[PDB]
Amino acid sequence: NLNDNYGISRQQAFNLLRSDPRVLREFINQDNPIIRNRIEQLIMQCRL
Amino acid sequence: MDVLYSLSKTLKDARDKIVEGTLYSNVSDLIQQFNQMIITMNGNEFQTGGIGNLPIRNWNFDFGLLGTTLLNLDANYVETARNTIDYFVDFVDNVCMDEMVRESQRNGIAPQSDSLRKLSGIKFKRINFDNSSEYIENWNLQNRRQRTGFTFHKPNIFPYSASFTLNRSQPAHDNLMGTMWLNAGSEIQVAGFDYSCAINAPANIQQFEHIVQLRRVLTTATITLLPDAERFSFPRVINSADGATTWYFNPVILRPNNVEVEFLLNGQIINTYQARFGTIIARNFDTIRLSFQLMRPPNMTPAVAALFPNAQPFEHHATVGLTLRIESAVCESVLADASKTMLANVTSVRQEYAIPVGPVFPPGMNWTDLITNYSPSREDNLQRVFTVASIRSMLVK
Amino acid sequence: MDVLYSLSKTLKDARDKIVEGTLYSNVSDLIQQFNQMIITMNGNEFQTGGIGNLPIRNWNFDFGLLGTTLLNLDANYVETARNTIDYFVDFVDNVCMDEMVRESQRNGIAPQSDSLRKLSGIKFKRINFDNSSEYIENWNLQNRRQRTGFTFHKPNIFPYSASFTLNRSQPAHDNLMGTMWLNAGSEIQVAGFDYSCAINAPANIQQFEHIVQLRRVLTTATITLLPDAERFSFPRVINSADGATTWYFNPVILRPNNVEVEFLLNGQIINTYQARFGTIIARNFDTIRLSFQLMRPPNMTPAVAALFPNAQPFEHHATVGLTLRIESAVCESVLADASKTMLANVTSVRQEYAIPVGPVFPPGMNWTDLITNYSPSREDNLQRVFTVASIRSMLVK
Amino acid sequence: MDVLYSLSKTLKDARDKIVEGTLYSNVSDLIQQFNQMIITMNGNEFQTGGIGNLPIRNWNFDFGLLGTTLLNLDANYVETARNTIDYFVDFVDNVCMDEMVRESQRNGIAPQSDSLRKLSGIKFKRINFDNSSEYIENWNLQNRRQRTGFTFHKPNIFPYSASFTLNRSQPAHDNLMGTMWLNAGSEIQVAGFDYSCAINAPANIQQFEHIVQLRRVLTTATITLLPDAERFSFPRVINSADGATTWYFNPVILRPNNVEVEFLLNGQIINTYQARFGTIIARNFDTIRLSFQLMRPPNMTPAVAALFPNAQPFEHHATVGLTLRIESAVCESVLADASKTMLANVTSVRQEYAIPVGPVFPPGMNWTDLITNYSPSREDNLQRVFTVASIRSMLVK
Amino acid sequence: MDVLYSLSKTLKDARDKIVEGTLYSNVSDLIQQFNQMIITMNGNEFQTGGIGNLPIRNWNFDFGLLGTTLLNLDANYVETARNTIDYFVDFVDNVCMDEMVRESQRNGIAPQSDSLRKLSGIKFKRINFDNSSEYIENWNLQNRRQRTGFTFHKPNIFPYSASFTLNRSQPAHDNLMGTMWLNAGSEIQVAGFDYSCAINAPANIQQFEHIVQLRRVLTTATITLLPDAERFSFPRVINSADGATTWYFNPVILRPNNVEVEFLLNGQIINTYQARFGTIIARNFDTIRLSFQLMRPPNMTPAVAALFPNAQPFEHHATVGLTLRIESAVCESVLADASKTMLANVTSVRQEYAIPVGPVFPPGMNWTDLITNYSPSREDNLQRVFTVASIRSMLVK
Repeated sequence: NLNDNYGISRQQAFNLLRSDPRVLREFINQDNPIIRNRIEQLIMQCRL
Repeated sequence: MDVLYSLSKTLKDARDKIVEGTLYSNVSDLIQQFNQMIITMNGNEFQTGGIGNLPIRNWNFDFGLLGTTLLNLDANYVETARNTIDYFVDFVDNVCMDEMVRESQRNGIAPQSDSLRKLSGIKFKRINFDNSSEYIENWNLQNRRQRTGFTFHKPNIFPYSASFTLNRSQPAHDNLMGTMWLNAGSEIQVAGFDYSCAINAPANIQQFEHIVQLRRVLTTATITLLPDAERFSFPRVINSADGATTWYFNPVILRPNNVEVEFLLNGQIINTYQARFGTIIARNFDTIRLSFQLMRPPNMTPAVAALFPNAQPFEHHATVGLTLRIESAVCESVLADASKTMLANVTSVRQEYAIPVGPVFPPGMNWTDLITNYSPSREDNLQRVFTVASIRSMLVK
Repeated sequence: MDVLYSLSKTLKDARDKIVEGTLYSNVSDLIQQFNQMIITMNGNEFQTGGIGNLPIRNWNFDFGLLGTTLLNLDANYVETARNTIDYFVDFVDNVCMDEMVRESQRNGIAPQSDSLRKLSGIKFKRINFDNSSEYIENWNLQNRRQRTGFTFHKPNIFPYSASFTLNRSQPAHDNLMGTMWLNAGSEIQVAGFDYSCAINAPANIQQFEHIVQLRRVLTTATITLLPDAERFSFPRVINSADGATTWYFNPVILRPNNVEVEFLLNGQIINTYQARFGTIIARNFDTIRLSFQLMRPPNMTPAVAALFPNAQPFEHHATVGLTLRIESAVCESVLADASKTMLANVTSVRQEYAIPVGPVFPPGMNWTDLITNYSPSREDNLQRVFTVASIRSMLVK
Repeated sequence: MDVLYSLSKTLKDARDKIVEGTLYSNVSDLIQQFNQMIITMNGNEFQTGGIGNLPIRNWNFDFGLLGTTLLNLDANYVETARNTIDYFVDFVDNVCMDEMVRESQRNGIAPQSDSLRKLSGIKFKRINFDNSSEYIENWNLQNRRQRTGFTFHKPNIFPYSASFTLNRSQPAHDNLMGTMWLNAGSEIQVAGFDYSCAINAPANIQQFEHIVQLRRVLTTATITLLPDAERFSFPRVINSADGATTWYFNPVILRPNNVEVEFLLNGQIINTYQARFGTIIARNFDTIRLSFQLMRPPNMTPAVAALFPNAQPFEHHATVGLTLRIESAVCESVLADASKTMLANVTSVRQEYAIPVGPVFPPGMNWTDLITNYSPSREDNLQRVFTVASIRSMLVK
Repeated sequence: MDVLYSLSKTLKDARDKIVEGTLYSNVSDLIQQFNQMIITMNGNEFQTGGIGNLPIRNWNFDFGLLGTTLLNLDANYVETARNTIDYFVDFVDNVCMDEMVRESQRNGIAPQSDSLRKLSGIKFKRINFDNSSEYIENWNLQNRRQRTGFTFHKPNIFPYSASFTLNRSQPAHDNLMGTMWLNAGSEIQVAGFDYSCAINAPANIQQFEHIVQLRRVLTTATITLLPDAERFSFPRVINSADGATTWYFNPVILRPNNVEVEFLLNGQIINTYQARFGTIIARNFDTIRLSFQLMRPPNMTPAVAALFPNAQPFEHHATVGLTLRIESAVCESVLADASKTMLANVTSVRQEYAIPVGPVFPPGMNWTDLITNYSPSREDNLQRVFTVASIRSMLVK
């Protein structure tokens, strides 16, 4: 979904694959809803 | 078949363009075409029918050509043109009515109604004028095998399936969990229901999933996805699996959370959409996996706590719905829609001429049992009859 | 009218084909037709309007022919072409409005808007180029009377009617039985209700019949029939027949058993479908008869036995519903649809120019009161205004 | 763009018309056009791509002309013609897929995908054959600015908004008054709900108003306005504004009385409808004002009197609803529909080739956020990509 | 395909006839045909491979013809002939190995392996020498649609199905009545077992029936029918229906009385055989019905009366068997046998070059799951791969 809508560069793709906090937080500050939804779902799964 | 569409198109264009007062300068080409058609035809004797109440007809063409020296068209010309066109028109109508009823498992693409095989012979090939129509164009493409396409508005690809699935059930049917779905025409209305509002489930969350599998791939589908499924949102009395007993269903709608719709193809995933509602797209898909959840509200008022208690009675069953309609799409395979009449023409002809059931199509050509097994043989025969139905409809609507 | 269609078509094809750089070999014939149109028009003065806000515009045509020594085109030719075509375009738009805003019960097919009576003269007959479109084809067919037809997608053949019929009534409205129905546009939704849940009936079975009659015949109709109607499935407060008091309707949907859909024609049965759902067909029908049943469940759980008792309170009323949408169709007469704009353009013109109400159309052309009494005069006028409105739309959308 | 549409149209017409056995007298013009196109193209080298996962291709046109010597086309000629046409078709598909992806805030109308800038040159302007399609006609018109318009069936102009509004609220949520609405695509389903049933109100009447403000003006809209909104007619558990708590909603439908629909424009009123249902028309409107009421039935049966008492519990909340669906319409600007696959093609291409997000279109081209902010630059770019998508889809489906 | 068969046949006849010392009087026609082939081929360039582990080999043909100037062939001629024939043979083998692996649902009869789509052109049709073989003859017949036929020796038409049916069951499995059958390849072995020896049955007789419905119709079948089915004639431990427990089975064989074997066709009876065993015939049948009985011997000796008591233990269960093999047959469609290596060659090619599993053939082409659904698509693909396998076997076995 991300690569489709928010077309992604090679470095960003490699770092998302490696699960890099730098690019993760760059997206979270870019206000990417496709990622904010995933994070809110992680919250709703880490509630209890 | 190309010469049949040529006949139909040049006859329509004759009936339209050739009218008193017009100018020969604009219809000389069509007139040379009509006269070449007359020359190709004259001398050939055809037969038509011999199945069902289709009367057996015999055609013998001996006509005279049309003048070409005039400047403005007069009545003494148009009248002869019409006396000549009506014959070919009823001939083509009878041919299409004879060709829409015949079936075969081997080489359905091959023409039945052997008069049409004769027309498909090599001496009639000189009649082809323009293969402009969508159907005949895709037909020529499939002959010269290439990437095809039919564009559809609200296509009828889902057969009528109104059924449920229970993942926790008892003989008493007082604490159930599961999912209902009605898939019909171009719409799917699905609804996950739990009687206990996820009071015992982990994390106060209950999951629901619905995997629909289409019998043919689609492309560029414009889809409208909305929450709060309608026809699973009122009190109901629903039968059991084995049809023995009945149980009650008093639903109460909540909001879908963590909704995700995945458009897959051959089990691999193509497109996905998470918490996006309204107008979405699917570029290539053969399968639709919906996955949603039911989350007990942590905060609750007196009135709703009166409906979601912590004990077994549970006289209000929490539900979460999803409606999904396919407004438009494109498909390599021929289907039915809410725009085109070809299926209606075929079924009307069969009903009118009392055609017994064949080996391929089910009785009455019920789209449900005709799309529940969309074998390539059925696809070929259906494309054939739809093409000749389009052809007929171009002349006699 | 044929000449008007010819004008609109050659003007469209002029605005389209005559562009910068294109080749004269492609437009020589259209240019001959345009020059002939010019030759035939030049020397005539026309008047348009004089009813409502329409100004009384006088048109004079003094134009020069199109050169023919050129091989390709330049902007210095397209400019003159446009400065000449815009005038004919607005003249055609004004004539089309002047013909949309006039009516007649005597010879409604005959041309009103006397400028058009002039254009129908025998000197203008040299302008007919091609009568290709559906509306003009059917116009010329009906003139030369033949089996015509208009193809529609979701036509508005049902007037808005929301009503009920009670076969067992009481002043307290406590134990009722009957059927409610909403018939609107291209859909019907009909629901048979019983407050007693078929306890006192014979064999625990109650019957329900809905007989719909169409004010115009149809053919090759494609229909979608589904159970469990959606707008007769939730709590309701309905009014009495005499409209004094109100009563309450708490439904519970069950399945239609022994469902039977009979599409008839002057009482002659044509199509009959028994327990078939989804997509279906009707080759020819004027009347529909939907006959279904409410069968008490013999095997009932406690939760539902507590809702269908054997006593008078009856706080949950058994219901059985059917939706029936007509997706496509073919009709010998003209109607309205969800795809085309003829009715919209007509009503928009009339509302914009404040035309008084005539002896034929109702006030504001409310389609319900227009399709209720579909007199042949109204049919002729509606065909005429739809044809000229389609013509106008071919130039100004 | 005109030359792109001309390429696509003459390639379509070459794949259709040019078939073995046809008559050169019918395709001489198209053959001259094709040969002239080949001449104009011979000697140029084009480059295509360079963005996202689109490959970088180089095209070099050096073909041979098509013989004008024959009278009846044979297979040795058709085969060469198709070998020549498939290269052009691949080139046009690749150009369209290069052009649908790029954006610009400065002169979005001015072409991108610089091969297309090159094709916009003055040595290529000799290729234009005819511009008849709706999108290309409106393109040329809006360039030569005039009163244009696109026709739409069931247009998607409302962004998905499912929301409520409470004019009397409490923390317990036991006596509420307010209105709910779902505005999505072509439908608006609104429902005014009062828990007190207008007992403490003056004259036993409570009003509700809904104002919808479109971003682009429409015209000649055909609308279906029905009562008893469906998706606001079953039990619900809805969350507060601030999400703190939830509340129960058990609705009971009543008719809306003294209803009024005002279609406005720049605050001025244009159309007004009183107590009319079924099909209606709106000739021009930028704003819709629905106004309906809830009137307590003065007379009441025992059941409904015991369901609408004069005390605060109020376990059955009175509602009054209205569904409004735009079926057809006409608009000076370009939108999405349920008939055309242009938006679908564009979005599918972007999703396939992983196009980075640009300055104009929103990420992923989500129609909700694309119609909630329809600024002129977005409008122009959307028109451009829709037009080239229509072009690409006239050839490859 | 015809050109491929012609290639293979002339290369076979070249490797055979063209040898040192032979006489030009015998091979003049073959030399003319080979020279015509070399001429038709010289100038073409083919590519073969690219699926799985098949290498992508490009073939370029530029050879010199074979003189016709001598009487007796010398080694200097045969050497050149062989150095050309080995290349042509390897090329044809690679073409066949690329054609045996490509599948399609739509037009499986049409050449895949596009090098062969090229060979199927009209400049290559000059190669056809004689289509004599059974497979190619039936191919030409199915193209010129007519009544075909393939002769088979021991045709594998039955899928492996070992299964029983208990018309009287108990939880302990101590008094059973039923029938077991194994249907495999060309043979059926059926056995009707009763644990009570028909003691409680009327007239001391028990009936047993077995109906096999074939997936394809056979004709002129020769059959060997015998009693005392062997593989169900010794002790056994057989599982239950649901597979939970097991039960013992101690068969004691008797003879079938009132034996009746009916070869039916569409429910009608065609051949009937009563009390006959050994060689029989069946001229046409799609279904076989074997109906036998078990008759208690009235006059029993001590040793046997001590086995079939009048009480519940029943430690010896009476059985009656029937074997039926289909030795030879004729079928309008294609199957597999114990005589022809086409299927083996196909599956070996696929296993060797690691061909993935496609939409049509099951994984590994297991004949059980391939005959259990004999779709027309599967029939066409199977005939195509079998024909080209026969072709490749005519050169390399």
